[PDB]
Amino acid sequence: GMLPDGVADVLFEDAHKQEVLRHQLTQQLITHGYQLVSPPMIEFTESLLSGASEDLKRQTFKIIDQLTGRLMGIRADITPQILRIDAHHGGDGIARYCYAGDVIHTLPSGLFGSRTPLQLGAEIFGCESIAADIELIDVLFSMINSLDMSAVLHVDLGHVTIFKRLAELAALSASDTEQLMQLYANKNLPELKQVCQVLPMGSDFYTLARFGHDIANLLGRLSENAQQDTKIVTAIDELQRLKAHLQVQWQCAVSIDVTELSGYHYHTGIVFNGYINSETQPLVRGGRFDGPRQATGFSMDVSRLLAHTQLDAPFIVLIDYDAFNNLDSAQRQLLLQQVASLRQQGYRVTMPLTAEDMPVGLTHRLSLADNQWRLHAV
Amino acid sequence: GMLPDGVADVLFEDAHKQEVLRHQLTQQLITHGYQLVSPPMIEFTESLLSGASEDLKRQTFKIIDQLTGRLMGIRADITPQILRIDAHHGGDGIARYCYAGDVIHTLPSGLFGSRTPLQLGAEIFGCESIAADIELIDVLFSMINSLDMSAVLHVDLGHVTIFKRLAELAALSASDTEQLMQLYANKNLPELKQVCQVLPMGSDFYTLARFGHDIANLLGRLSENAQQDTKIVTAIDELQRLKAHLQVQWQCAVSIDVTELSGYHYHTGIVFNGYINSETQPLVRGGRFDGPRQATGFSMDVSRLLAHTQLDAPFIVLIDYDAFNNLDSAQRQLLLQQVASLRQQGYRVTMPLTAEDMPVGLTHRLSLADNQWRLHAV
Amino acid sequence: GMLPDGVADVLFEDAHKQEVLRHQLTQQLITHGYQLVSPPMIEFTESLLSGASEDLKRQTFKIIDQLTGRLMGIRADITPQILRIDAHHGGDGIARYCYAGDVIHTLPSGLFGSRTPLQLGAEIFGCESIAADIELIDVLFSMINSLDMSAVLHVDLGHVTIFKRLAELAALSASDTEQLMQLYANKNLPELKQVCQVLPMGSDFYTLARFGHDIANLLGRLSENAQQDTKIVTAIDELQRLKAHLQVQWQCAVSIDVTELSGYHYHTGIVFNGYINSETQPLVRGGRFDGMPRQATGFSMDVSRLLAHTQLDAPFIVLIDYDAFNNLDSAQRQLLLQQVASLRQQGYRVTMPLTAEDMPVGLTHRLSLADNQWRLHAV
Amino acid sequence: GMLPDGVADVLFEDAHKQEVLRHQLTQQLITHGYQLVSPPMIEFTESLLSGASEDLKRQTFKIIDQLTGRLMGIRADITPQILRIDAHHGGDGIARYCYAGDVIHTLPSGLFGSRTPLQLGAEIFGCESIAADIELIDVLFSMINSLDMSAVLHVDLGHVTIFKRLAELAALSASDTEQLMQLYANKNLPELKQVCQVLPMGSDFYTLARFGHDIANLLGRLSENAQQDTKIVTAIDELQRLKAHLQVQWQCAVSIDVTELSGYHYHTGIVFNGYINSETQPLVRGGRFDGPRQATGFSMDVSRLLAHTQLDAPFIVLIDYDAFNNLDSAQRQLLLQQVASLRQQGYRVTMPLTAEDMPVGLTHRLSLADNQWRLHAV
Amino acid sequence: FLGLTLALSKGRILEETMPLLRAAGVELLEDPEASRKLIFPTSNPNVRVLILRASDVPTYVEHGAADFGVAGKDVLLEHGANHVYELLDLKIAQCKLMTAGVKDAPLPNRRLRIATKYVNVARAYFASQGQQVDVIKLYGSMELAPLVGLGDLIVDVVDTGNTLRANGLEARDHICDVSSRLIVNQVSYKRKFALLEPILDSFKNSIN
Amino acid sequence: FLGLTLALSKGRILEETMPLLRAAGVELLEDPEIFPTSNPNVRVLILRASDVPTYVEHGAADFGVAGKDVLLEHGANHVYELLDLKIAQCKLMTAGVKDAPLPNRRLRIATKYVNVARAYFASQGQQVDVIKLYGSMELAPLVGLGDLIVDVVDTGNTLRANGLEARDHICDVSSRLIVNQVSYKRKFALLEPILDSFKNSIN
Ligand SMILES: O=P(O)(O)OC[C@H]1O[C@H](OP(=O)(O)OP(=O)(O)O)[C@H](O)[C@@H]1O
Ligand SMILES: O=P(O)(O)OC[C@H]1O[C@H](OP(=O)(O)OP(=O)(O)O)[C@H](O)[C@@H]1O
Ligand SMILES: N[C@@H](Cc1c[nH]c[nH+]1)C(=O)O
Ligand SMILES: N[C@@H](Cc1c[nH]c[nH+]1)C(=O)O
Ligand SMILES: N[C@@H](Cc1c[nH]c[nH+]1)C(=O)O
Ligand SMILES: N[C@@H](Cc1c[nH]c[nH+]1)C(=O)O
Repeated sequence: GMLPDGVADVLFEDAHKQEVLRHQLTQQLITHGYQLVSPPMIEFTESLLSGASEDLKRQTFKIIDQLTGRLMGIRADITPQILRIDAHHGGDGIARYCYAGDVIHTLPSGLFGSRTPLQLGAEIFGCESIAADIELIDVLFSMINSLDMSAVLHVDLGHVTIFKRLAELAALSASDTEQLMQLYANKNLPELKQVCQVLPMGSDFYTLARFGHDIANLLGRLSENAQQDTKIVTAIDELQRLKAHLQVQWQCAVSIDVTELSGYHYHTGIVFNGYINSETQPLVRGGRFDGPRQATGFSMDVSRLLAHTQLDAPFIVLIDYDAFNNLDSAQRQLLLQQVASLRQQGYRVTMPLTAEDMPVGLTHRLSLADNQWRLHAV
Repeated sequence: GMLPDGVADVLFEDAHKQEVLRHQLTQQLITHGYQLVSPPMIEFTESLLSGASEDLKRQTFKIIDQLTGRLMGIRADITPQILRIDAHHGGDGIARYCYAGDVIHTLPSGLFGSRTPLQLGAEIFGCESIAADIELIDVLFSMINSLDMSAVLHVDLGHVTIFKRLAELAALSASDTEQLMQLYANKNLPELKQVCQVLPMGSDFYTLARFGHDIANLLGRLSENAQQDTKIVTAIDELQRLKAHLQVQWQCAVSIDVTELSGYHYHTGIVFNGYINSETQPLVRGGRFDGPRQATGFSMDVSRLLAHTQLDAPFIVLIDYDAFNNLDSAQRQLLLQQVASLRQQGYRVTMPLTAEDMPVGLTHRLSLADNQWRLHAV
Repeated sequence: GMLPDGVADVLFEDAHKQEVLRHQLTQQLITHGYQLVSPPMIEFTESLLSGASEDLKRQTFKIIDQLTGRLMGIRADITPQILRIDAHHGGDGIARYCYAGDVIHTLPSGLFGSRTPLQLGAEIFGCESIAADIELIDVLFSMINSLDMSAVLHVDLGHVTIFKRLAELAALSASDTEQLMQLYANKNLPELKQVCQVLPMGSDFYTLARFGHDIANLLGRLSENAQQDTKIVTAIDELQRLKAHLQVQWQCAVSIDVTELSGYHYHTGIVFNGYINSETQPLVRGGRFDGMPRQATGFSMDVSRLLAHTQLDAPFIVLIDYDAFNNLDSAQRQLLLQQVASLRQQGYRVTMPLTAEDMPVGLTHRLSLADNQWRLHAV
Repeated sequence: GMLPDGVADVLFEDAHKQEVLRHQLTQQLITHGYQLVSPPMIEFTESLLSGASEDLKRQTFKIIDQLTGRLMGIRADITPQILRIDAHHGGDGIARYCYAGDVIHTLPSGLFGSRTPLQLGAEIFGCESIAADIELIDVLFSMINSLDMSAVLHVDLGHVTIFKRLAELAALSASDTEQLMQLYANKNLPELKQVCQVLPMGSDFYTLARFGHDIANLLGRLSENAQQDTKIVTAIDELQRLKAHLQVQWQCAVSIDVTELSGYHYHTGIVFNGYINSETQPLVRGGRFDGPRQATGFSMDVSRLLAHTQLDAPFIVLIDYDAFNNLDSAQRQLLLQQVASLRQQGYRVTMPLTAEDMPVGLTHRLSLADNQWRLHAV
Repeated sequence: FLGLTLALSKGRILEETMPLLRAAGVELLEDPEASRKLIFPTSNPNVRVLILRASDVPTYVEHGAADFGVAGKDVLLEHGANHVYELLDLKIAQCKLMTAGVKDAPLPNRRLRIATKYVNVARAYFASQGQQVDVIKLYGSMELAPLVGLGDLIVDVVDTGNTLRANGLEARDHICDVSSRLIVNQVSYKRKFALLEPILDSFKNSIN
Repeated sequence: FLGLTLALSKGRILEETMPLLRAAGVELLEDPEIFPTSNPNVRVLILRASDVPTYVEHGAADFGVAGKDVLLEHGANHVYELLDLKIAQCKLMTAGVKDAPLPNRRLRIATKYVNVARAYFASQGQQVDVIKLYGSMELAPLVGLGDLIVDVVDTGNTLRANGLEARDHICDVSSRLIVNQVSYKRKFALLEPILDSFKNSIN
């Protein structure tokens, strides 16, 4: 019957495509030195939601473990599981992880969004350098480029460090922070200009909204206390390094938004959002977080790639029923070797049960003509 | 960070192996003319558990759709989803489907069983002939043989039709059926002999447990009322046909048990259980079902193959940190092309972030000697 | 069929007794100025377990609210619900609450203990004075005395403040605290004397175990650093005030144990445990819990533990003779029903029979017609 | 401190009222020869749900016994527990039981229904006679009348025997029964007339819905096959007997609905629903049920009486703080004796801790004037 | 090792099983009682024997560490034999599971305290008699339990009743009849039936 | 009977306890291999080691001698562990087949000490499958019932003789004096003389 909103079958060629994408992309990440981990769909909430935002807790379906009586959750995000795994196996040095798995959300994220994304991603633990953030961009764009997509990925760079340092230096109240984050999120430039004229370093908070996009000149527009702050200068330098690397190395159109606080609230520095064409929900979400242990990574919904990737039309082959049943044992063996050869080459060959047995989307018949088996387009 | 009983991470090389197995086996089934379908982890219980035994209902975690207030379930089994899909897309003709997906069980099935198997399987819909049951055996053994395992698959054949016809002909109560199914499941021959001396056709129910294994002579041991039943004679003939096919075609040791009713109670005929070595929980479960459409198929936990499959040792390459950083732009570009070539060949190459950046299980260094980059075993 | 361990039917006269005890004791608390509240069996865990020990969290069965998908619990303790209620209704002044309700525990506390106690209790919110702790003892002993029990309640006074101040002043590690609490709990005096000879203020920790019972002289046995601590001197003074009040006012045998840290870990000061005869599990548990600040002290008891120690007068179970009643005219029937109504008002259990064989359980009297008159007749 | 929907505190005077009602009503039932039993909140599902409808199973929260690993339930209904108790203690003769206890429902029953009713009820076991059904009505109305409520109880009589005999005689399918029960529950007369024109004895099933209210003439409207069924004629005669008894003895407005099957599906005969004023959810639910043992009884949510019952205003007394503290020991002892006397008479007396210690809803002060303690309205 | 592993209880079970084995072509190559060995070879090089505590036989068999074993219905009922096949009543080491109390002492009126090895059997029996009991798990000798008032009754295995009478106890209720049974691992029965069938027939022949 | 009932384990515990008892004025009047003693206040029960905590916690015995191994496995919540007697010393350890390597699955542990096993592997952040054994555990790894065993180890001779070797040290084991909570409160006057004689005997 009917399925729940944001829950869909992936059927037939879409299912084949998804399976190929999942596998190609996982192998790419493995060859870039990322260790594949496959953590379970369910854990105890103690481990699954250990240091989680209320948004991640609310996106996680809860169930009761009938062995212990304790609460478990269906994972809504794998990154926290990589954190648990890294804590046990990773050590103090640099560690790389990749993953592909189903995750479930209680509610859809955007208008008619999926609640069952196939989350695929990479994490680097144990490196402070912006170099780790640059390696992930390299890996991601290596993957995107291999898909030979028609659509183009627009990347949006943010940095939460910038606003957080301004909030600390200007000694903003708990509520004043909330009012600025709301005004930033709705790009209300007029009502921001009013609020900012009464706030300490208020001109700096207005500068973020008006001139944040122009990262080349942003530092030279900030107040002296801000302009000298090491964590702000580093932050703006990290954005310039990534922006440059993305344009030069990867021919990627980058836009900067230092007022972006959208994504999982465990983000602690640089943030990247990859948008495909003019789609409202980003395909790729990534940025810095904390295991203290340094961490940066990205995730994407493989299922969002389906509509933008194509595979070669498949060869769907039906062996003629009557001809096959007319064969001696030695002649049957000879055909099966030929059929095995075709399957190895990726041909979809159906050995029929009846004269009417018809594979869906038939392209070719394997027919016997002059003591020989050949493909024949229908 | 302890996990619930029957829930384990699949990590590192095991995760790589699982990913390769999932993909090889899925592609095999696709090339045998099975349509890949990827149904969601969650549906409404109305569709997910439509015509399900208490056993399948009890294994399914329940969760609340906050959009409608209605009950959903985390699937414990994909076969019912293939049924839903086939009902809409399949038509009246023969249809083949394959699938690979995570399923969750509330309780483990056997001693120290998983609650998070990676269920992989095939279904044939729309063929009454034992020929469809024989194709699936052929496809399954094609798959098992391709894995080049040391371990060997013992096949157990059953047939639920036999007991169900005896239950109808002897007009057994709801509770008497339960007491016999409990006794059959522990093959308690003494306590069964006592119970059977007071039941109508009771000797026939005892005959199943004592002499079910000897399928060649089983019919000649049943009551005249039973021997006259066409559905019982067909059932015993189907077991003989499959037993013969498995020994002749596949050199497979087959054991018969006509009292096997421990598989999912949506089974309506022949049942197959594949055991790997001396492991209590079967690797493969299959049989006929009918939730007005003919259907037969099998499922296996891909994760149970891990301990019995091996891959070639991987090539894990680290580029020398100091040498790479000594390169001009043109020299760096030249290396990245060489590194891209290695990854395409399946080499796992780490571009290092620091002098200490060490990949796990390092096999080779890519080192610069006399303006040239070559592999060196450590 | 069979019931789960620590789950029992309360049947027949035990059920009647339990019902009378629940009601008498609830009315007593109401007349002492405690407001009766009846909070539900189930809440969201957010409110039910708000500031709870891992022991209270582990004793609480969890269930899923199918309206929201959110976690709920079957309450294992009502006190946290009184806290929620007080937070909304109580205001800043003094507020008194009483309650009687079923609570469920996941595991039993003692050998073959109940998992389904009928928790009855009182809480005073908004008073710092030891006077509030003294009022609760007065109310409790008012209740215990009204039951006319043969068994006697032994009261054990503790104070968590004493050990916690010694732990802070001697700057004990997290693990050293655990080793001392384990040794205290098993009264291992030898292995404690060894551990204490190497600890800072170690002699004070040994003094608690050896000489804690003698509260009159405890202060004069402690180190100068300890004796100077106001929170320790207050604590030992609170024990002396309650010990005196219990012996003088209530003729109660009091024992002091300043190593008792065994109740719900939300306790923040004075603790009382009432033991009935020589029973291992206490009947009454009470103490301070300033911490949601709002001041709070109260007690709870399992009403079901009173059953074995309380008696009611044998009941009057009356059966009207079937044959005689059916021989009556309408006016004669009406006359009997008025007499039967009178008996029921007086608490007689009268069965108007459906058949000649209709027999009430434990029949004491027949209402029989003899010389055109209805009288009770012992069987 | 928000609560789940259908969960409410009963606070202060409402809690006092509820406690008085619970006790008055329990004592009434005890004096009418009903044995008080207090079964636990939790049992194993094996005993709690032994022979239960899907509706009772769905209303029962499940929890895990950590001692055995087995499933338990929080009772949603006490009647099944009385059945278990009666089975062991009751014997073959007549047995009466009463109970008051909290029960928990997973979902609310109707529009803004409680999930935590205080279920109070009586059961008669071991009598076939309609006389037992008449005693319970007499006991119930004795209880209702004792409450001196302004609101009035409307009684709805049904009989499940009537529909169940028609279902057996017309040999209805499992699904046809479901479609009729759904249509009956919303008294959809048009869509029922359509369904009934194709069903065997379909006109009889339509007659129930259209002319069920007119019990005097219902028999003369049924098919000859139906009219000759003794169990149907008895059923319609039992409704007439109870309808008459309720109007004559109790001056009660009775409405009949022979299609009311919305109570718990363990009902085997007569069913009673008591509605208070124009409230959608009935206050009282009762009917016949079966073990080979006769049983009839009723239950009510004591909490639903609160809004319709009143108690005498309470006397809330505060002893003057300053005066009491001015007393010698002998004078204090003298006051406590006077205070003890007041409490025995049901006065609510607060011995104050401070000068500001104010009982809620203070009515009187106990004040010292000329070496004497007297009450004074404030 | 590719053949059958037979799990045997030491003592009464072992001595009464040797004749059935001998007839099936399986002789032990020495006397276990005077050996520091737990894996024993036999004259049939397919079959080897494990000497276990009686309570561990179902465990070894259900997990497939042994392919088949001999254990009393008492141990099987207590353990739960859901994961093995009880193929044969061997009619050796016959006794009964019974309740037992102090001689001539009557049942007290309070909640019955039962002290026993057979905790699950105890709960099951008293459930079926509509009696609610407190059960205390004992690993060792149970005859002491009623004499120091640990339990009101014990549940134990009883043959003549001599061990009870000698300790001042007496048998009360008959729970069920006990005999040693041949149990088989479910997988071993399916995979190694060719190796088993000859020995099962020789056991079937030895009894009838 | 109004005096003290002493619960004793047969074997190693019994032989090493007789000297402590003799010094406390308690000699058994015969060799066990319910017993009166020379002190007519004290009588002795000879039990399986695993039943001593059970008899003591339920008050059928007033006090007993059991190894920390049995007390840790059973849970000693309901009794008082008054004295480490420093007799019948050994260690709880994990043990496996000599030189055999860890499998890649969840480790399967075969042991009497099921709760000790779970506790230890919990504390090492490891998840294990545990199989309960009542009898001799040395056989379990050799027929692949478990990967490791948890058992009591003194010299290690029993392990080495069966082709096993000790891996991890879980904790140290000594026989302890446990006392019923009620017996400690009600019969302290009868106990104190024997507790002091036991306290004295360990010097
Ligand atoms: O009814 P009776 O004739 O008195 O014999 C029955 C007793 O025989 C067994 O003792 P044993 O210690 O020999 O058994 P086990 O060592 O094999 O456990 C068992 O423990 C019974 O108590
Ligand atoms: O000296 P080791 O080689 O380290 O072995 C010492 C043995 O002592 C224990 O049993 P013991 O026979 O002492 O007592 P029990 O029979 O009561 O278990 C334990 O089972 C060890 O195997
Ligand atoms: N897991 C994040 C992306 C991420 C991975 N690492 C850091 N950020 C998401 O789904 O949005
Ligand atoms: N899904 C079944 C196997 C099956 C597929 N089709 C029919 N039977 C199982 O996992 O047990
Ligand atoms: N609720 C606590 C007693 C208490 C009430 N208030 C303070 N303490 C208990 O169950 O032990
Ligand atoms: N327990 C039923 C009413 C009832 C009692 N006895 C028979 N019917 C209910 O609450 O709906």
